Amino acid sequence: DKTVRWCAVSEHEATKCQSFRDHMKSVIPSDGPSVACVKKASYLDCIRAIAANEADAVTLDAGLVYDAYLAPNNLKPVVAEFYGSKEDPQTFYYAVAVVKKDSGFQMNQLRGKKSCHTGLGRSAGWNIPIGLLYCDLPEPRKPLEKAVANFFSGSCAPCADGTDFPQLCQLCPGCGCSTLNQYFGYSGAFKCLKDGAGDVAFVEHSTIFENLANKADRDQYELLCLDNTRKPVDEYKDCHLAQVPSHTVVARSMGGKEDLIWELLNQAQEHFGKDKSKEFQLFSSPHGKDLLFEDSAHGFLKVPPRMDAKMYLGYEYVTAIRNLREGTC
Ligand SMILES: [Fe+3]
Repeated sequence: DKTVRWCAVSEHEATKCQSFRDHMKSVIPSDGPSVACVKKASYLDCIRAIAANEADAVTLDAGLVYDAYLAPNNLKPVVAEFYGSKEDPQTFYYAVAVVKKDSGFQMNQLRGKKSCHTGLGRSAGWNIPIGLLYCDLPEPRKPLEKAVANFFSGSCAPCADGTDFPQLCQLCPGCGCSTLNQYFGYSGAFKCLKDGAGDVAFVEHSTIFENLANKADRDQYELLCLDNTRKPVDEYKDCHLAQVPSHTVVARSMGGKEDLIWELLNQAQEHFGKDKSKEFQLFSSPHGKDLLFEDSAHGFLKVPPRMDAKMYLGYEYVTAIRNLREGTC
């Protein structure tokens, strides 16, 4: 049974998935790799179904990949997204902070501002920015959600617990953890800024371009530099908050079909990659943005043999992620 069951987070992803399934079935030979679609309400449900052996694969932001290795799930990153170009594969991205032109604040002064995050635990939208302000938060810095809550004057942090920390969903009631929530994810976080619901969107250098196709309309937005200055949105190389490692497909440590997933995905990038088949597209969709994989991807690279989650993220990010709950100041 050479069939990879991919975990679709919710109605939109599911539809991309069912047509991912369908087009692969027709272009790929009878005995090649198959794909099946399992729908779940959230990545976190996808982590658990995979460990429970009801699915095989799901693409996660790096921040989440760490959550996924943590017991009792024990998932490994297995195939990485890459950006830039096929000719020049980029296995990382810039985390930035996007803002409107002429509007006061800088990095060192984000108290009482309204904020749009991609999601709780995700790299650019959460782990990086929150980690930068960890110690300036008001004590007690535990639990984190509470402390980020009081620190802004309203937020959207997808996947957070709306009933426990109600101010982290003030900008997106329910803190929906799927594209259903329009303020969820990178393009979701950015839409949240555009509509003036929030003062800053913590996203990735590609987001603004993925979401606004006019250099005219973009001159209206700026980035927050670390040295408490602002810069035009195409100058991210010089005004980013941190570099983080690319989203990876994660899979079971034991019996995980890691080899089968690579054969699926690497055949997928052949037929339905960037400007390949008019028909189906792996890194875009009519149904939405960043479904099953980031639109900003160009392809996949195999994660080097037996590199577990800790090894993938880097030593000082893993230390960062942890001390983003515990280490004093
Ligand atoms: Fe990310």
